Amino acid sequence: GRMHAPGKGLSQSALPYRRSVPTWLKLTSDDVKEQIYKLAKKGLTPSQIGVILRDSHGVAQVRFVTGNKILRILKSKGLAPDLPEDLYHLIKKAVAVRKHLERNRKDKDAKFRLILIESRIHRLARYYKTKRVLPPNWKYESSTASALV
Amino acid sequence: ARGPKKHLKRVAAPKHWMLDKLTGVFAPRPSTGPHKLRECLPLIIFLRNKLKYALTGDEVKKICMQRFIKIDGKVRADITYPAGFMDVISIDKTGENFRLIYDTKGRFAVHRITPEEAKYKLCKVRKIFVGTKGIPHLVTHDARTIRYPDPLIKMNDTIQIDLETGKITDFIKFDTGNLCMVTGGANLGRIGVITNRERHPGSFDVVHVKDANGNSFATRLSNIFVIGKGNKPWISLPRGKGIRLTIAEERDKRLAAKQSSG
Amino acid sequence: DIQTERAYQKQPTIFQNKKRVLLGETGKEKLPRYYKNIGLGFKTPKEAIEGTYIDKKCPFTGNVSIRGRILSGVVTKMKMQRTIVIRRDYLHYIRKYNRFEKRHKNMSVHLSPCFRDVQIGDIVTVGECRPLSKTVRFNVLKVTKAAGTKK
Amino acid sequence: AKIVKPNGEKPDEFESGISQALLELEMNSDLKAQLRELNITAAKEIEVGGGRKAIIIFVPVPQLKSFQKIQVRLVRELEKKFSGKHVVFIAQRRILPKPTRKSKQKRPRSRTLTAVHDAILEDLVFPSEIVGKRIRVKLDGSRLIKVHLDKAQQNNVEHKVETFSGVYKKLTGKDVNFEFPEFQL
Amino acid sequence: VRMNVLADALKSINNAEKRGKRQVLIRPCSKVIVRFLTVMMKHGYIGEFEIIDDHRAGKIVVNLTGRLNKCGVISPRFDVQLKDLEKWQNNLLPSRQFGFIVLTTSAGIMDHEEARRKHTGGKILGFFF
RNA sequence: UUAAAGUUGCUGCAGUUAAAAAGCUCGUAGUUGGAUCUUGGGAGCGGCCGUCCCCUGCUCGGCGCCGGCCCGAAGCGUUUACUUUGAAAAAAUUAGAGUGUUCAAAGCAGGCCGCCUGGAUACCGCAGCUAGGAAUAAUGGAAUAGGACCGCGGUUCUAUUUUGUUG
Repeated sequence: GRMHAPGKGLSQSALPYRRSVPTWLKLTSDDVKEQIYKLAKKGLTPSQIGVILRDSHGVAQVRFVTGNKILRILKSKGLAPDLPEDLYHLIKKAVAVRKHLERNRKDKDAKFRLILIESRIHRLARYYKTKRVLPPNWKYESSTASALV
Repeated sequence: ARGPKKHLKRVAAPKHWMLDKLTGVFAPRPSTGPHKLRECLPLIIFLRNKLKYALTGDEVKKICMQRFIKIDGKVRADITYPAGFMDVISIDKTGENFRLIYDTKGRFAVHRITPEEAKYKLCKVRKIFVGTKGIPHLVTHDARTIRYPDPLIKMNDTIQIDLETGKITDFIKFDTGNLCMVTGGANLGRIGVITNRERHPGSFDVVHVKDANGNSFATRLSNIFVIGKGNKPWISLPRGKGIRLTIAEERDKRLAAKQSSG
Repeated sequence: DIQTERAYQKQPTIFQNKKRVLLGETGKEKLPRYYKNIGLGFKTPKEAIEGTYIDKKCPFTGNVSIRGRILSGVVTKMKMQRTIVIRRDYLHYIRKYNRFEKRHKNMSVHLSPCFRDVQIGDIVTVGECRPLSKTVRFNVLKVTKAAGTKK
Repeated sequence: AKIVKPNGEKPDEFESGISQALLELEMNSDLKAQLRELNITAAKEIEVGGGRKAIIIFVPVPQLKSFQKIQVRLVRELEKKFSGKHVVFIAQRRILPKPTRKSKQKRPRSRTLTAVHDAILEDLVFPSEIVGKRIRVKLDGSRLIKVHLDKAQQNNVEHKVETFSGVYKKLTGKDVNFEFPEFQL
Repeated sequence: VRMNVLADALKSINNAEKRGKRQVLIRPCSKVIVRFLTVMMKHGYIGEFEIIDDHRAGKIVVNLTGRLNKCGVISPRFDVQLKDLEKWQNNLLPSRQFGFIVLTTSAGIMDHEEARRKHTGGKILGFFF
């Protein structure tokens, strides 16, 4: 089940057993490398790069062709984002929720959802501190929310 | 307790003193001497329980200060004198001498010896000291300070001293391949050969001793008395030669002796 | 950097005022350093050899010996000077409920300035000494870094 | 010559003969456009079960990706130059011991025994890639592995499955049976 | 979420044995599960059991027969000694003529009589009879 | 006061209605955490298997020989819990061996005609010390290459066996 919801949904991907590049693919590893470089220079999430590649380029999985995933390529080239994308989206959602609440005082369930997403932000920040990705002195607070990217 | 103890209860005595319960409240606390309290044997205990020469505590005193018993060549008039390992005791008038060796079990045993073997005594060196004007010194396990020793006597060797002059005659070096026996612990009186000697820095250095029939055991460094150079022992061993018969072979031997005796 | 307090700090084994032939240069002004091997398979570090700190409770350059028990722990706090507190986490067993419990008994050990590359979480080992203070009995023999800290 | 070796020892007469045959094959054909830098490490002839034999070529791993587009014609030229012996390209890989508490960096998972055995099994069947795999455990405690392949490229592979089973039995020691199910395509 | 895969596998095969079916779909895979099922096969309780290879997690299909009474798990893993094991087979086995206790050993996953004759012991796993 | 009490429930209790799920949710300390890493082989006995041996590297030497081989060793080898062995762990007491206190509770005595003995053994929770294995559970190796390896290239402090006796 979800960590903040009573739902028990089962909807996700299903990777095939066959571990081989397709023969009909005409995109070499180099060509998808500057494809990923151009899509990252356009300012996109790596998941957006993956969905764009899988739709408009016919590649099944990048790590089955190149040999590594998108964030490894972006870190090896030197254009990966400083903050991870899911925690950045959670921060932006928290800023949107707070800009709703300090404009609209009387709503309560939105404050409940704000508490839930703040707990999610805290747990993901604790995991990133444990994995030594975030700095150990990093701390999220509301008073520097909109000033933060 | 504001001072040293002077009494000793009967059930607080060591087990190798080999007493009973329903005789008296107290036990003979030995006078201070060369040997420790739990590792020695009083003269009253030997003369009243082992040799059966006396029955009460006054008869032992009469025999003791009658000037009849000589301890390592010196006459002693203390009934609670500590007698320990290889303490040569002699009776001059009836011509008997005893050597105190631990037997196959955890106790002392009576062992009559010839007078020619009663003239010397094997004893273990404890530590090496340097005196005032550059005199090397030896401290022996029965607290015999000997001046000017042989230069090849090390920390854990065994020297042989004539009881009439106090000097060193011959020695045994601490090495593998020498006949050894243990003084204290779970193993006591077993005669064996040193094979291994494991060195642990900052703690007890255990050794490994193999018996003459195929048994092996491990004891500490302080629980070592070297008695021979090879296979031949330098002293007369007691009965059984210290083989530590197990309970099955002991039962079989006792049953065979009972069947043969009838 | 040195000679902070109201008395001179020196090592009372060496003589620091030997009279040379010249009392000028080229052979002087390099004072000898007193050090010893503490034993138990431990190796003295270079910081105790070429350092300039002065101690009386250091296991290498000092008047304290190492004997007894060898323990280990994790460094928790570095607040009081020249000595630190470590944490020993151990498991205790109950005969009735056949299940363990973890316990901690923190206690203060002595850190010489020889080991100054110490942060919170570093694993250290200690050796038993004579009482150096009211609650300090142990001296640190070596330091081991924790995970990460690759800088 | 054509053959090189990571070990500093002279190659034997059989692998030198295979190297000379490969050099002749690229000499009198158009293979020289794709074999200027590509070479051979080792060769071995082993008794495949029955009256027919086969040869095994040890190839370095980074050269097998170059060979992966080339095996369409080399194999058929190798049975046509020989009498009837099949040729199998098995990549060489190093099997490292497990780092125990007795016996330096991390041994990667790619060099582990299971990984190199699965990679040998994958490189064993080049035109028919892996679509299914089952393991049978009989009453004797032994493991009978089974390999299921696709319904594409059957007629050129189905006469060499016993050769693959024999060389996998000799190289590893595991009984592997090959089957062609008709499931997806 | 899931803690022990052996507990779920043993509960699933016990339920499918009580309902009287012949094939059981064990969805996790583990070395201890394969070794436990191998011990049960070697002591004549099951038949041909499968290992379905997959790049996610293997699945085990067993050939049941009308031979198993109950197989279970002792959670958490209790360590035993050689003298301590006698109380465990006193209060866990239904009889002394049959039944087995599988316990973890440095020699491998292996039952209690063999661990007795090899003079060893370790953490417990489960039981079957 | 103990057993009966499975009426304190770790083994081993109950929580819809008999006593008892906080109104609901987040959350720190605590407790519990998925798969995955060396498989398989050989010399042979009883006739494929229940017992036998084999799959960590380096500075000095005794079991043997003709500067060349094996054996051993001053000294080092990723750390834990778990598991088996070893040391030590006072006696009495608890089991327990011997012994016709007339039996027994006892006690460590006693039996042949000066002789022969016994006065054992096990247990001693845990914690500290040691030696074979790493299956089980948790940590760490390198991703900013301040990663291994190989032979080269620059900067310093110190050792008597020597530039004809001696400075």
